[PDB]
Amino acid sequence: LALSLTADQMVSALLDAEPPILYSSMMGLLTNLADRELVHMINWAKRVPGFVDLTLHDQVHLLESAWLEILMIGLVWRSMEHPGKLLFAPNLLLDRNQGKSVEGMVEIFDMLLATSSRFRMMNLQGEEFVCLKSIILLNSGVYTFSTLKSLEEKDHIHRVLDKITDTLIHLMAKAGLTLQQQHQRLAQLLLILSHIRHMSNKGMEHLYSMPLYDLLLEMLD
Amino acid sequence: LALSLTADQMVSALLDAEPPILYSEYDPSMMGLLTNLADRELVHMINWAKRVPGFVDLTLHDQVHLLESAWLEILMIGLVWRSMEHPGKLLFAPNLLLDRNQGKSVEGMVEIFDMLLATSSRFRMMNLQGEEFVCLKSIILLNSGVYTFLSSTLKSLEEKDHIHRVLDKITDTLIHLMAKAGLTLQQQHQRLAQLLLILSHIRHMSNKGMEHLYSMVPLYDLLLEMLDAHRL
Ligand SMILES: O=C(c1ccc(OCCN2CCCC2)cc1)c1c(-c2ccc(O)cc2)sc2cc(O)ccc12
Ligand SMILES: O=C(c1ccc(OCCN2CCCC2)cc1)c1c(-c2ccc(O)cc2)sc2cc(O)ccc12
Repeated sequence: LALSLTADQMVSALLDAEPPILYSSMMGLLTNLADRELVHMINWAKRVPGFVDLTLHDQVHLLESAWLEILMIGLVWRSMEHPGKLLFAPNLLLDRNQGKSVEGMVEIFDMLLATSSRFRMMNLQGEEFVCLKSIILLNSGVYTFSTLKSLEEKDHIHRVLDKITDTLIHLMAKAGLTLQQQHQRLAQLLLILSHIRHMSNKGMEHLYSMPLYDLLLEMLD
Repeated sequence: LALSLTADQMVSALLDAEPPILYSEYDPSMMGLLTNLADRELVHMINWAKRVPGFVDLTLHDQVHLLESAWLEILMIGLVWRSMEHPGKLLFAPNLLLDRNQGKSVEGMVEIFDMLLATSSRFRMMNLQGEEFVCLKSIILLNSGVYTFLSSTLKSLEEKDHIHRVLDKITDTLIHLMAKAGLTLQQQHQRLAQLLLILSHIRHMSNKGMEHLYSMVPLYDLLLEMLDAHRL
């Protein structure tokens, strides 16, 4: 059970669950990439402690709400060592000028780059990244689930979320930050999740300007 | 100087800065009432923003960018605060208390109405304190538009560093309140996380709100006009 994992077991479990880096006119290639990444995201999600404990429909609701944020935080994480570029795939590395080549995408491209720089600046660690990605999955769809079962599901989510918060703090203490630094960095990282939400919402409007439930359900069952 | 404030003075300053609760303005359509209401609160939001420690130290341009990004999240978080004691209802104004049946009559509104309601539920179940609320509303102002700053110039980096120091101060202030309420360190870090994850929902509701309102002078120029006082 997720609730009885230590901090180290949480980290280890999330690190093990990491999906592969996939390989790649542009929207064709990006779409093809993302669609293939989704199949592995579902697999990753089944390994996030606590996630399989939820009902199938709740599982679907969470992925339905979080999938683009998850693709974007992975994007932003793999683009950290490539200032001014987004590493969509090891063979698809794109600059803002290439992003301009698509109607509607420069502004989000620009948001994506800036997030990547911010991760670089904070020197985001891999262990921290996997916690953040897990928080997105469990948090993004949660408030948009009055029934008896919903009470139970929400309670479980907020206990797993609390476990992940403990894990982030443990990581920051091991690294030798002061208590004050720990809370400050925790806060810094969580506020970044709000930008990621923002990019995802703008991403979706952009994608829709050119049903997923059934598809996740098939993949999840 | 905002960076020299203690947690208690930070809190006192934020409580003092609180805007008033405005009334809806009508003889006793719904979107007209809501719009007139929101437009009048905007004026007061600018006064509040100037009173948030650290905000006026920024350039006019950055002040306007932060508010252009965050105004609707600020209207929504206030609405959610004032609706906490009215389960199933949104208290837009003491004279405009709406249930979801009434939000359904405005086309496209119900989904966001429900999200606003669930946020209010969450605040109530968490026992959100007034002091936590004002700190969260400040975080929204300073954080929402922070990663959409155009410039990478020296001035810009100074500005962003100042903003991040002020956000850090608010984090210390939140943690201090939780320590004063007797939470263990673990409970403190847990509740801070729960609070900040709610902001990501507030962001989401604002985005969906903006899409809805766009389906119903440029805002940048309006805020500019308001924050740009003369001293006559
Ligand atoms: O360009 C994309 C993308 C393209 C198609 C797409 O979905 C097509 C529908 N599919 C059917 C059901 C499931 C999805 C998703 C993302 C990407 C991004 C994007 C960046 C900027 C923006 O304006 C919008 C989208 S970020 C990103 C990251 C990755 O790792 C891969 C891909 C992209
Ligand atoms: O209904 C509203 C609202 C109406 C107009 C509006 O702006 C009209 C344009 N003006 C030009 C210049 C700037 C704005 C903003 C909010 C509200 C909300 C809303 C809730 C659900 C939703 O689907 C969308 C909007 S939440 C909220 C909270 C408050 O205190 C007051 C008002 C509302």
